[PDB]
Amino acid sequence: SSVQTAATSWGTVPSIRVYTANNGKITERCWNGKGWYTGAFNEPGDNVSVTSWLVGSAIHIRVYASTGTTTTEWCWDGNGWTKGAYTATN
Amino acid sequence: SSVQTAATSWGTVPSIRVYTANNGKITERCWNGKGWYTGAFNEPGDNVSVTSWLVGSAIHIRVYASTGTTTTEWCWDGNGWTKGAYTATN
Amino acid sequence: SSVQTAATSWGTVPSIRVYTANNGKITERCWNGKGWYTGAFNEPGDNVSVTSWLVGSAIHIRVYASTGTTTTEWCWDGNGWTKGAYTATN
Ligand SMILES: OC[C@@]1(O)OC[C@@H](O)[C@@H](O)[C@@H]1O
Ligand SMILES: OC[C@@]1(O)OC[C@@H](O)[C@@H](O)[C@@H]1O
Ligand SMILES: OC[C@@]1(O)OC[C@@H](O)[C@@H](O)[C@@H]1O
Ligand SMILES: OC[C@@]1(O)OC[C@@H](O)[C@@H](O)[C@@H]1O
Ligand SMILES: OC[C@@]1(O)OC[C@@H](O)[C@@H](O)[C@@H]1O
Ligand SMILES: OC[C@@]1(O)OC[C@@H](O)[C@@H](O)[C@@H]1O
Repeated sequence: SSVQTAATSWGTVPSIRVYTANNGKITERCWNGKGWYTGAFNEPGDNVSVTSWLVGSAIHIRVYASTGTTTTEWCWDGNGWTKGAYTATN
Repeated sequence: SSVQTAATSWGTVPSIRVYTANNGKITERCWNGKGWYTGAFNEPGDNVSVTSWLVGSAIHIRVYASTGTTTTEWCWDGNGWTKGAYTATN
Repeated sequence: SSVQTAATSWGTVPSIRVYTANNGKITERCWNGKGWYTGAFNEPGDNVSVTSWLVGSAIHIRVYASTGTTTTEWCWDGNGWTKGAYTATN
């Protein structure tokens, strides 16, 4: 009966990304040090998790969006979201 | 029908914080290397997520507490919890 | 009505671990840079969260598995999963 969130952060400013699953859709709010704003992530899902890592100064984000028993991985690597290779079996 | 948790950690000892949403309330358990104990975080919420980052040796924690469609951000920056600026729109 | 996931990552390749709670059981999918595969974690739980940290190059993972109001901590420290000391009270 409530939305479900997932959060990641990087750097020292820092950058924060908060993903919210709400009525089957996942959206993204962003902080880069001076105000929250809406990010470019908008994908179907009833459940979300997230992890991220740096390579040097370059951020890489992985968002795991689940509907039913199907989890779709979404990838940010500095220049657009792409579908990742994650599968739950095989 | 089960509680919902979120976890973060920092350092090498390490420090761990585990947040549990239970019957609309979020509480905090803490590990600083030698035993679990109850933390000072106690706020309403049906869902919780968390992220944290270091600036030097200084930890900063952000806990996202959601009830219905409203997410409240709680901030630890070394000396007490404060409400953060996060909003889901505007 | 959907599975619930939790994700962690470490290093630069990176390593990713994704935990899925599905019908009361938590399983693990792994990425070490070249293909997803099934990990050795398989434990009861309706809800999962995870955190991890490095000591030097050595990864340490903590998975928090909850059923009802009982959260069990599972520990990876390079050579097998063990039950952790976490308790929600006392
Ligand atoms: O500056 C915001 C942004 O570009 O940051 C990286 C990702 O979080 C994107 O979805 C997002 O739109
Ligand atoms: O470059 C994207 C990718 O290779 O990154 C590592 C993992 O997240 C993979 O599933 C994903 O396809
Ligand atoms: O030592 C425990 C503590 O001070 O650590 C930082 C935050 O997790 C606080 O809520 C918590 O009470
Ligand atoms: O100092 C607190 C604060 O500015 O930290 C960064 C973000 O978490 C903000 O929403 C929050 O208000
Ligand atoms: O290489 C996979 C593996 O050994 O990595 C560390 C842990 O995630 C284990 O459960 C997992 O089987
Ligand atoms: O070595 C395992 C252990 O001591 O690691 C730190 C915490 O996760 C504890 O609950 C856990 O028992």
